[PDB]
Amino acid sequence: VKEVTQNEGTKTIANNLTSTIQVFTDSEYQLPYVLGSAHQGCLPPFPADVFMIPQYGYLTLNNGSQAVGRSSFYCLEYFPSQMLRTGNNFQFTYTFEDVPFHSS
Amino acid sequence: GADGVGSSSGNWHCDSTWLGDRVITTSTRTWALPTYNNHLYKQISNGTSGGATNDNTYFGYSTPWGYFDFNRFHCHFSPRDWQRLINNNWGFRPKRLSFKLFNIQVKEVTQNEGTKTIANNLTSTIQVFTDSEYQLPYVLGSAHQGCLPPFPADVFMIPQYGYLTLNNGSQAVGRSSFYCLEYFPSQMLRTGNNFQFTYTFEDVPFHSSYAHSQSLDRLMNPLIDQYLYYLSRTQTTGGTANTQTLGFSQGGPNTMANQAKNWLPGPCYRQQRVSTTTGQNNNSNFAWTAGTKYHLNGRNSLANPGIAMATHKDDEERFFPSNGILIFGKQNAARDNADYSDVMLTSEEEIKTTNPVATEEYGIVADNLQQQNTAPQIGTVNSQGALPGMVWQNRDVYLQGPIWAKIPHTDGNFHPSPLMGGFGLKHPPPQILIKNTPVPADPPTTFNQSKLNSFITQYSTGQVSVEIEWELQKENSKRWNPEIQYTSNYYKSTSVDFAVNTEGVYSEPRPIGTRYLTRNL
Amino acid sequence: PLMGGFGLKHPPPQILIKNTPVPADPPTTFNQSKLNSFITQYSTGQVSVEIE
Repeated sequence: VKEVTQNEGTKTIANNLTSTIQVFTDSEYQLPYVLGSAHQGCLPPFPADVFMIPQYGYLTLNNGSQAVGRSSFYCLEYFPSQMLRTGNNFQFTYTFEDVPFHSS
Repeated sequence: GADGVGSSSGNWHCDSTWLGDRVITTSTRTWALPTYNNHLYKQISNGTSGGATNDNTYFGYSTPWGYFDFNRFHCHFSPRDWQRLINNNWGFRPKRLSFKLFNIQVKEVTQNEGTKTIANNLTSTIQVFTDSEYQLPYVLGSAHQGCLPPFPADVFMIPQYGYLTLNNGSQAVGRSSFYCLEYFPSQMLRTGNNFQFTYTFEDVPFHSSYAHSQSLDRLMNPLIDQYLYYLSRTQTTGGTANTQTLGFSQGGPNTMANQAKNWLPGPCYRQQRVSTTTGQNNNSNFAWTAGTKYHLNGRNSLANPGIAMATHKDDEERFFPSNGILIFGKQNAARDNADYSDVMLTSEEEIKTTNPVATEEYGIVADNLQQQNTAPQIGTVNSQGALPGMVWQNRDVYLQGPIWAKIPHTDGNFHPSPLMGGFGLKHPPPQILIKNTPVPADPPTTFNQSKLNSFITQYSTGQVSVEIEWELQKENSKRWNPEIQYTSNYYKSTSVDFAVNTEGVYSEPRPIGTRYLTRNL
Repeated sequence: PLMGGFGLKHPPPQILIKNTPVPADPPTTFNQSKLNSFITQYSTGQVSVEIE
């Protein structure tokens, strides 16, 4: 985790050892599921590339540019998540449900 | 297991769990604690020497410390959760809470000419303690700003701790007490440490959330007459000259105002009435003069709100008592002289059944002693204390309102329920104090007795978690027709209610009372 | 799915990540408004995914 500052024209980047990041997975599917629309930003095909993580956003019911009564709002800080500093790691496992073979 | 600068102290938790009669609400926020008063205690005072009137004089101290205040409901409940609660349940009370403080960073900032720069200080500490013996002035429960934000994505600033003591004018008397907060055992934490404690509420009556489907005077059977009598006639009728005589009647369906009744409405201490329509109000400034005040120690104090009363009677909604209600501000409301459209008026109208209207008299009594010579006279009761056989309802709690208050420690009290609403507690949740440990700048090379006034500009941030277990009282009712519920508006809108706007500002459209479901008296 | 793939009732859970905000120097006098000033910050690391 690094912190960059701007002083006049100079740019400088230095480690921040005490900062954290927050990570969680929705295993109960309680959020709008935004994968599967073929958006850009997946992992690169070629392992030597460094990539940028995309921003999360979602859409809800609308009438014109306005919103209706059923429109829902989700606050992502409202889920239990794990906080990691530079000495921590995160992992989980998953098991697919039975699915028919893709016929090739 | 093993703590250090590389490991994280604790994990984020915001969740609500509904099991049976329990609901467990946990929350987490990010805070930032500045250095106050340059690490100094200070005597603060105000007196009539200036323009201040004798009523606003005070004497007290302002500490460098700072404290956590979670006392408001919306800290612990999302609006959706608040809706599950008030729609399905009669009452609730807290059981036990937990508190955690972790992931502490301490940073030091320096000024060199025009440049500002901020860098971690790994070795600095903070000091934390709780007063569990209640040996400090308990400053929570006055509804001060600075609680946790309603919306979890907000970072908030911890308020400064200070207290007031006995005064005469701007001066202090002999009984005035001074407390040094460094004089308590506290825990000192560096960036690899965390802090926690638990607490268990004492038995407290459920907060009643419901409206009465009946009214106090209508408990009678409409079909049947009473066997008791009342005095219905003092004089003959139909004659050209009528003479005094006595006659009696039984209360019945036709006249229900005359029937005997077992119970009386709650106490009444009158408020002045104000109309939301400006034109109807008198033209003058009566706010402070015509207000309803109580006089204590030669010092007039406005009574805000006062004891619980119905805001208005039927179709009076445009009227509200002067100071007798809670008034919450809308987002981005001005601090002073805010317009009517910038504030939100709560309404106690639900309790009309049990309690008298705030702006009207309690009743009528006999002033004089009648005779054949002299006519009887009547008089009005503006203020009425407690009488045997009174029943009343407390004031409603709101999603923005305070949860509890500390019952003062005194010889005696009467129904000790805080007027602002909440749970009165002999032993409230202990208040938590926190401070940056001062780090001196370079001392001189030659010894000097005077204390060191130079310090390193410094502040700290971190996480805080609070978890409260609530007990519920299930709603068991045979009512046939549908209840009134709280519901969001179905019609379209520019922006969603209880959600961020284009600019990212979170806002609350209206206050939300707790009384929807109904019961019989 | 029309784009091709495996339809799933319970797909792999989606994973969310964020930098924890670190405030800049707060004022010395208390103010209720939320803190809008932060330290410009970003994080990097490694990620591994393994499918059987």
